[PDB]
Amino acid sequence: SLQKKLKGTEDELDKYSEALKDAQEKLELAEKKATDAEADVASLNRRIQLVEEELDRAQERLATALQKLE
Amino acid sequence: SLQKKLKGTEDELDKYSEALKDAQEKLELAEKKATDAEADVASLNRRIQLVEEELDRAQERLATALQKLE
Amino acid sequence: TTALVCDNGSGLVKAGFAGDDAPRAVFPSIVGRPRHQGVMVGMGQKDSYVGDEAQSKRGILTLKYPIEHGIITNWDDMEKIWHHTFYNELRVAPEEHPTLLTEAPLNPKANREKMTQIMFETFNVPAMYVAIQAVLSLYASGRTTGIVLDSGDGVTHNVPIYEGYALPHAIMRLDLAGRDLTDYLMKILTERGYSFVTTAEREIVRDIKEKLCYVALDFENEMATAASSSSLEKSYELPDGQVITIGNERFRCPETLFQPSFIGMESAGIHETTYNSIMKCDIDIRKDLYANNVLSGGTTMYPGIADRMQKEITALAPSTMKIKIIAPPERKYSVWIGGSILASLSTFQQMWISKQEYDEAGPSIVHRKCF
Ligand SMILES: Nc1ncnc2c1ncn2[C@@H]1O[C@H](COP(=O)(O)OP(=O)(O)O)[C@@H](O)[C@H]1O
Ligand SMILES: [Mg+2]
Repeated sequence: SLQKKLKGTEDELDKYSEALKDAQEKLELAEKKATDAEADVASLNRRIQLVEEELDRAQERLATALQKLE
Repeated sequence: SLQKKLKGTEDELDKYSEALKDAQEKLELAEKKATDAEADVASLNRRIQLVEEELDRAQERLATALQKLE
Repeated sequence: TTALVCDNGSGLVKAGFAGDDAPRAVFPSIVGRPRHQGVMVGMGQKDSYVGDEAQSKRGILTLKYPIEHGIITNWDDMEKIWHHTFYNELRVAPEEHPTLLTEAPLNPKANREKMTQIMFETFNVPAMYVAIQAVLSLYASGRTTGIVLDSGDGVTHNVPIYEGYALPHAIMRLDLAGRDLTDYLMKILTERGYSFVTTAEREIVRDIKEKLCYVALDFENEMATAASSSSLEKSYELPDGQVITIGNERFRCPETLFQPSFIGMESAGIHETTYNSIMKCDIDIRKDLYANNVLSGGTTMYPGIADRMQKEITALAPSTMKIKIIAPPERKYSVWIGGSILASLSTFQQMWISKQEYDEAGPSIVHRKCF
């Protein structure tokens, strides 16, 4: 009588195990994508501040040359 | 006997179900972070070319002013 | 016939036929021996495990590196490594294949002499040649000028080349490399509470360094951020479970390249050595050297290394000059690609060292015009 219950429990355990394994696999996939995106955006943010400083002292010496031309 | 194994299997299945719920929660949070980073990088890499052309013509008339001053 | 390109390197042996796009076989240059006794009878385990085979049996074996800093210390296990590479990974008899090798700048002449003697006697290759790693790396990038930095696991060196003309007097070689970074990471992880002593766990620390470490653009600001925020910690899973966490050590380890004082080295960082090597050259070629800075080697693969190096060099060099750093995605395989391209050239066919030529001229011929 309990054999059918054990078989059903085993089938359910296998089903939830497969679903869980897919859940991790997707979790590592999404996490790797997120970390790669975060590293890329952080690097290009650092690029953003460096080009911002570049631009700033660009108008600095541009203005200086402007009064020099004056 | 078999009852102890069945009870342990049920408890483990509940634990892995809770882990599954946490896994989907973490996946959703990672997806939200990924799309926010995508929006941020989109804004940044459509402003980088504006900054680049800005510094480009900045140095352009820097050179013009320098040669006129000379 | 076809030519064979072998790159012994240090910590990773990469080899393959000339003309291929990528090396066919890549495996760690590790030879191991079992330190235990073994009780099962009939197993018939062999004395020595080499290559990637020893990596899978890490917990039972002990790992010995035949190459410390470019140079080779133990020669019998080096012969074992070469025999394995020729016979198992490539499955080709070296009796009918010329072999091209890579050799770091500023190494003892006895190294080259014994290398050629072993390759001509033990394996009886019809011909062979030895080339500098930096020149091959410059071949791979498609450039013809520019200063190239080759930071591998054994040694870091800069070779300034202009229009195909090397400048030997400006070559700078530094012993800081990936192995020292791994050792410093081992020394620094003890602070958090994790202790690694066995040579097997050296590989685990190396994997952590490869997969987790990164270079910070600014050091003090990153320290201030990490002292308050907790967004820098990441978790790693050891082979037997027991997840660990890591904070400042994530970016403190690669800073040793720019701050050699961390491990007690007297010399200056790579950013300063590159600028010094550029300034050691003439004055009419510094524009192209500044504008064609080439990176290579496995240790260069740290994320954010290019931005920090460019910032430092710009802070050193005059503001008028344009500073550009070339960082191809395939940095660590650049040397082998350059070697394949060099061995595939038609004009290179008459620069090999022949068998009878070596026999009549002796092993000393390596240092002659056939460099
Ligand atoms: N992505 C990476 N992160 C950290 N270290 C790396 C990375 N890629 C390669 N390395 C380092 O480079 C070393 C191998 O250098 P490699 O390019 O194979 O030349 P060689 O074999 O001559 O040292 C390894 O010890 C490894 O620590
Ligand atoms: Mg190398």
